[PDB]
Amino acid sequence: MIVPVRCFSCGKVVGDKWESYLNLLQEDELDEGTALSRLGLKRYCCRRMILTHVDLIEKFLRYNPLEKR
Amino acid sequence: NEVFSRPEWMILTCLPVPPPPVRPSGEDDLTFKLADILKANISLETLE
Amino acid sequence: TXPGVTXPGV
Amino acid sequence: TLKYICAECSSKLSLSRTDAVRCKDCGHRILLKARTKRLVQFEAR
Amino acid sequence: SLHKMSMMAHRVKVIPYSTFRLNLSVTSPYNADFDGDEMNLHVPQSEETRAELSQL
Amino acid sequence: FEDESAPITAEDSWAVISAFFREKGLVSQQLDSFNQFVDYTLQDIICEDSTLILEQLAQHTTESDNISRKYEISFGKIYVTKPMVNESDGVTHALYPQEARLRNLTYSSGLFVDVKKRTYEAIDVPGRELKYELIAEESEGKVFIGRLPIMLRSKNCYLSEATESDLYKLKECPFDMGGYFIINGSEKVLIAQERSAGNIVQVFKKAAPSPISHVAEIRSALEKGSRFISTLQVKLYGREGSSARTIKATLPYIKQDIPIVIIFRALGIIPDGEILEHICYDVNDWQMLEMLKPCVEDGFVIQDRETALDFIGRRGTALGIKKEKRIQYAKDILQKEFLPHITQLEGFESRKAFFLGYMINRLLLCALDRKDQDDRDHFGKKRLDLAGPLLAQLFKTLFKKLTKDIFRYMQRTVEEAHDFNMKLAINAKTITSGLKYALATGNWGERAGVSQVLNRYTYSSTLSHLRRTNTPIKPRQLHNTHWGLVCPAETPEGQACGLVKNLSLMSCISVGTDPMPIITFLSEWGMEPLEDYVPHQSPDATRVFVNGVWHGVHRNPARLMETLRTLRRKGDINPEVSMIRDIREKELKIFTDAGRVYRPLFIVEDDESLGHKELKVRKGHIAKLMATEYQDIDVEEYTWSSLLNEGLVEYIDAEEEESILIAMQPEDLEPAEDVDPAKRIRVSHHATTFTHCEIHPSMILGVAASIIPFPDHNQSPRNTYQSAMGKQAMGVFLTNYNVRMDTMANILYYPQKPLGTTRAMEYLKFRELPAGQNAIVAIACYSGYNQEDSMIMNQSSIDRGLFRSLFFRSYMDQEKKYGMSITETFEKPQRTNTLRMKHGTYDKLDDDGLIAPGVRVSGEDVIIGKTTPISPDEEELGQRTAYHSKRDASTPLRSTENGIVDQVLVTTNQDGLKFVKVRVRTTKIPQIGDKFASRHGQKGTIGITYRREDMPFTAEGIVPDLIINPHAIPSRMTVAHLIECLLSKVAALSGNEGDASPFTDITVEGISKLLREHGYQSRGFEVMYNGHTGKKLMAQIFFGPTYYQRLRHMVDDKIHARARGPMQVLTRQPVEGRSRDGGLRFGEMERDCMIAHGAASFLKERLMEASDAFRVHICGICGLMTVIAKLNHNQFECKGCDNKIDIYQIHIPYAAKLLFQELMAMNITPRLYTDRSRDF
Amino acid sequence: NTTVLADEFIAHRLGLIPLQSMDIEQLEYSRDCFCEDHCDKCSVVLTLQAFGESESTTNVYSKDLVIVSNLMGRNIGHPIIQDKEGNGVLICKLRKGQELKLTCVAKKGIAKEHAKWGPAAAIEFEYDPWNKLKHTDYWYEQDSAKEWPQSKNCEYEDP
Amino acid sequence: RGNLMGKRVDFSARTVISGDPNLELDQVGVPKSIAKTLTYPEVVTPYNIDRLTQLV
DNA sequence: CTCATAAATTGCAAAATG
RNA sequence: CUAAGAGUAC
DNA sequence: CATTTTGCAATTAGTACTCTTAGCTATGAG
Ligand SMILES: [Mg+2]
Ligand SMILES: [Zn+2]
Ligand SMILES: [Zn+2]
Ligand SMILES: [Zn+2]
Ligand SMILES: [Zn+2]
Repeated sequence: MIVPVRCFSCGKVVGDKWESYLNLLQEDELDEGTALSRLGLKRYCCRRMILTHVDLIEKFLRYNPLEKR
Repeated sequence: NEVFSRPEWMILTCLPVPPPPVRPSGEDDLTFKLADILKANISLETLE
Repeated sequence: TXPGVTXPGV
Repeated sequence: TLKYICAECSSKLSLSRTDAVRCKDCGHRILLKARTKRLVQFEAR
Repeated sequence: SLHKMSMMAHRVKVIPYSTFRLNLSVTSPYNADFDGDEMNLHVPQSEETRAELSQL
Repeated sequence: FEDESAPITAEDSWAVISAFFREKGLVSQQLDSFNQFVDYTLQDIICEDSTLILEQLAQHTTESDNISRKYEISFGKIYVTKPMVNESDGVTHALYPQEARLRNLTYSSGLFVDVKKRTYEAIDVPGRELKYELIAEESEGKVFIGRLPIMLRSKNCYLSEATESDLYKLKECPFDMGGYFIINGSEKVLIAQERSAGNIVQVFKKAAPSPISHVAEIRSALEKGSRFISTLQVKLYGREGSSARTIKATLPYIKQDIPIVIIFRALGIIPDGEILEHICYDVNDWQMLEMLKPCVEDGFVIQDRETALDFIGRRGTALGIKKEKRIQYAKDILQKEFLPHITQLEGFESRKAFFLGYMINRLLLCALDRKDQDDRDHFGKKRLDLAGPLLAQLFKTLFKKLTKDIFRYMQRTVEEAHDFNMKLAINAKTITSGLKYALATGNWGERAGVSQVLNRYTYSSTLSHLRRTNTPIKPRQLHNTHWGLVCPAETPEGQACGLVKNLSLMSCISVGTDPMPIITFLSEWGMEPLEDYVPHQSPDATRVFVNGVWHGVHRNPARLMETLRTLRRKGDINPEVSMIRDIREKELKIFTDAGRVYRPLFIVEDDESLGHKELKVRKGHIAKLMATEYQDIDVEEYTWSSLLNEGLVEYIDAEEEESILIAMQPEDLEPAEDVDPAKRIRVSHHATTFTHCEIHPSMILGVAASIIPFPDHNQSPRNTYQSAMGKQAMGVFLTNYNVRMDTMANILYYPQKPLGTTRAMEYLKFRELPAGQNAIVAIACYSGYNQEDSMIMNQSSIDRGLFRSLFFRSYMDQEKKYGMSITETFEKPQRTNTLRMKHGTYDKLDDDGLIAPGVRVSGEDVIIGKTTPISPDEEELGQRTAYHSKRDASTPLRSTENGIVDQVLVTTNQDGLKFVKVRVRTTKIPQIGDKFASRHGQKGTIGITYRREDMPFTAEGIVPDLIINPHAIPSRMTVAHLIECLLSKVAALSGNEGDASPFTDITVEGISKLLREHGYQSRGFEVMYNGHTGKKLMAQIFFGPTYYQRLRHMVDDKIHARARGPMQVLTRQPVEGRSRDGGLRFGEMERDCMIAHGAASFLKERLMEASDAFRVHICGICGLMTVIAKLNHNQFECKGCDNKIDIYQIHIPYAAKLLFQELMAMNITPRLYTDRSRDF
Repeated sequence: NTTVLADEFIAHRLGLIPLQSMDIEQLEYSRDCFCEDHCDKCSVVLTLQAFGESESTTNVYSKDLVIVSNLMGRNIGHPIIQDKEGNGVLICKLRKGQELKLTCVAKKGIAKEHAKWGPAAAIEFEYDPWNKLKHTDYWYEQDSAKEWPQSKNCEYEDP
Repeated sequence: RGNLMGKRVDFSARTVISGDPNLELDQVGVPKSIAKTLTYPEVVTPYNIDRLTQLV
């Protein structure tokens, strides 16, 4: 849905490393592993936390809001 | 048996009617069947 | 018989 | 009266008991009740 | 409950969670795993049934 | 690449698959069948018959009015509109699916038909033939005959041409695939019903005791006719030891099994030689002639066609025809009831005689041990009725009903000479209600379970449901013909095992085409007409069958098959048409009807340039497909239809799949002939005669089994368990779940795409809508709390958001008009003037009777306040006055459940009465008892939860999210679980994604080497430390990420206890089910176990005190319960016996009292006596 | 809350936000405090107020969390920022016109009561890298020394 | 067979089962809710007046 | 305008004859 | 409330 | 005195959960 704040196993705060990850993947044309290493995710728990996340919220944000002010 | 079951009692002439406890109520299916039986009995009686 | 338990017979 | 929202317009309306449920702006027939004003408590866990 | 051993008198130990808890050995007579199995609990309502349940 | 015509690799074929799924989609069969039904089959149903003629004779007492009239009603073209809804105010407007679902409407489009009322008159002169002429009143005028429900995304649906932005605008999920109906706001899907194919001759060996040894039958049916089934059977009486073997046929509407020779002479074939030629094709085949001699020796009594027809008419069961006209009647039986699929006209007696001879030939070939009996389970012998044919036959019956009603009304109004009107004639309610009922309830009539509530628990669950096939009832066995058409391992574990199947990923169902063009092609290309076919002069002739109708013979079937293949490969013939050439039997079979299940395959040609067999698809077509896909993600577009049009790919069904050879993979089977020991052993088959190529073997799996990582590294029952268990997996079923008011929804907080992912799961949008999470699993006998499939879930991992979920539940409530002015009203019931107010608190309702979103609700709390008017001015119960004119009809929350009210939706139903849907959202956090399972059938509950410190930890401080017992691995042999854990570890470390497709060249050795390159033990073991003492574990623990699903089976929805509560009204026993606070069953064998334990008093307590103890009175004179008791007055009296002191009371179950009462009501006296009249 | 995320979903995300706790010993547990629900001596009140006034998605981070209660000079309450961009944890996203107003009471807590209070993350712990104490029996196929990679700590002890 | 040989009974519970190596063979773990629902009638006796009074 | 009716077990008594 | 049906757990 | 022959339906693992639909349709007459 949206990037989890903390890695489930260890607890490293990885909710602030999603937009940086996407910018690395897009602007710097880095592959996934090098970007994960760059962000500081050395344990494969955090690496699977950030690597396999699916950003469903974009989909949810396409629909017009039910309550619009 | 002389007392409990004679052969002539195998032919029905007075049908027992179970109470509504047996057929609680829209009505139960036994209620409708008894209604149909009574309707047929009244039809035959009037024709006679 | 019946069926079940034709007839008899048939 | 109590507030509702058009399912399409997202417009807010106030409806009484005798009012027929429609959106005054667009005429859609689906309305959703508004969020309550009383505070709600969530445990952040 | 294919046999008498699949229905046995146990002693209640109250626990603070939402599942029946039984020893691993006593699963063999019941043919019970823990992959979603459900089990039934009957409580006697008299001293006589309680007593013969505990003693037989 | 550089070479345009170079051969493709195994990776290239995926591009092809992509192109396929760009054009078809996952539910293409549903939409295709419904589009066929709307576009062509409705008009066929309307035009066939439906011309009501009523010929009112003159009935002229005097010659003044000697005029005979004839009123005829004809139905012309049928117009189907876009879906629209009526209203209480009568305003009709366009209806969208995410309005029908919310308003409990039906996404139905009105049907109209052009009615032409003609009237003819004739002069009624006796003797002179009547000549009817028009009166120039040729009035014609569309009329509304009902509403056809429209399946979503179909060609007549508003979402057919919607783009992604348009779908988002209309509150429609782009991931939603359609192919289902909306009936009363519920998504209903039509399960593909499996049946035996029509117009196919099947021969079966019978048992020894039966006098018939072999039975040859056809379930004949014509599609463009009455669609009535006549089961012609040809049976071979007499066993092998019997010398009198007479073959007898079972004609419809015939009381006896007429011998075949009688039928042959009746059709017009008198001489014995002609009959035997029509049945047997070889003069040297003296065995068949010897077996057939009893038939001709039996029929020698008849030597004339009129004699045989008279014999049949004598055996005719109508018994209402004179002797001279029996012939004619027999003709009718032999023209319109005998093999309708051939023809319904006259002058084709030779064709039906040929078909009868062919059936007898098949029966003899099966009886002469020259061929095996037909397999009943062969999937090419089965047809799947999709939404198309099912709705077609249902609408056929329903429109027959409507037109019969029209004729009855016309006859009534012409006999009574009242005015005639079209509106007063047509009853649109007939068609509308019939369709709506047959779709709302599974029963398909006026079969069961044809229409089912669409499963929306998970996206893969929805897909598998939309591609589900049901077989009415050794059909349970996975047949060989199921290869690539249904999933090899996807079927329920229970009584439905094998009967319920799921389609393969690329498998499609034909929709049916008109077979006239193929007949024209055959006739042009030299098909010898069947009328002048003399087998003696053309012995080595190949018989051509079209849809089971033997149409002729050909002398050069090779060229005919080649040109038919070319025409199908160039698009001239619809590719769904299946063509089969059985060389040994010398038969050619063409099938074009609907229901056939086929799959696509690459085409392999001789390719003289390379000198060896090669795929017809090369790198140029792959490059064009890649270019088209990239353009979608300027060049000429290249889609799957382009491959189908230039002969690049083909559609082959199980009928054609019998006469082909398929290469499993191109890179290893096409080219003509130090190896890696870690790779699995494969064979070359030492043969080069391939005709087609599998696009990919991983396409044999279904939607649910395409999620399994390394399914070829698992025991097959585990794959079946995972296929049936991923439909229970929890994920995101649709992206627009926030705007759907479904009954139950469960959503993962953080669905993660698998680290070990398959190539076939990015066509299922699994990576877009994942249904599980990657949990760090350790396989260890850690604490003994994970024994016997229990698991130890990391409590600290749960706290941080693992498998946490949202749960939405919606309560629907309408106001119904009890009368003209007895309308219900949603309101807050007041204790002053309301009756039967539930014990739950009403304090959470405001004036309009609905809880505003945000307010917490607990168990039994009222969320919907509804009251209905009643008759006032009654006094009883102590506090009932005339003021209590409102009876409570509220709907409280579930007793066990609770949560935050998400939303409430108010709208107007079809009648215009306001109704509401209250959706309540709560959080399901995993706890001790929830069921979790890997993608390999490793189901299990949470035995216990340990915090992070207590879990074993590696040298890097990583603690597992899950601990599973080692003992689940050896017995269950889920090696794929281990391999996917290793692959997920490698993928998470290296940042790539694990390619866990089934039949790839991925080895455990390669994964281990990659893991060793990353600084870890190659086999996934990690030195771990005990969390209680920190000491190293003497054994190293298998450790790594693994994909787990949270299943719908939580302990919170299964715990259930009942000391006392509501009882059953009939038997005075506890009610059934936890939803009613019911009582648990103390079944028969539980009683038997308590008997074996010897505890009699406990058994009596179970069956009397705990369930039903009823004190009933009897008398010692007659043991019946006819004792009137007045307990307060202390008077017992059995009428008839004239006794008042000879009474006893007994304690028997109320069920026993009711049984005795039903026995007495059925003239049986169970007299109960309290003393022994006999010794033991 | 007019967003697409559930209320308790956002509450869950907020609970996982790390907060500065340098002087947490100066705070008191709310359970053994004399106030009714929460006071200044035992809690920190934050308020997240966001609006979707931009035509593109607007990201509600943890940097927008503003402390309401007067911290009385302590060094608690502040969300911890680590990245170079300066925006904290991505709490939520807003389409145009969406609004999200909420308030948070923050107590002191240990990782036992809930893992969201865990300040520890992963703690590497190792002893005797050369297995001289024989506290492990190394699983192996051909040779335990070769198949088991030497730890980085093996350089700090004599083989 | 549906109401006499086997019938639905009160004073019974049913739920999921989990293993517990720290329970005796004859012991069964009972959830606190199920214990709070299923009940036993204990006759008031001079020997159990105090504890049943405290339970009341 | 609204209520009333259209697999595998079993368990044989005939009917015919020479 | 009853009945029918469908899916599902072991 | 000795065979002999024939036609088919009812009853057949336990519990346990959830949800969906429907309850004589249309026509006459007071
Ligand atoms: Mg089990
Ligand atoms: Zn981590
Ligand atoms: Zn509006
Ligand atoms: Zn008496
Ligand atoms: Zn305080």
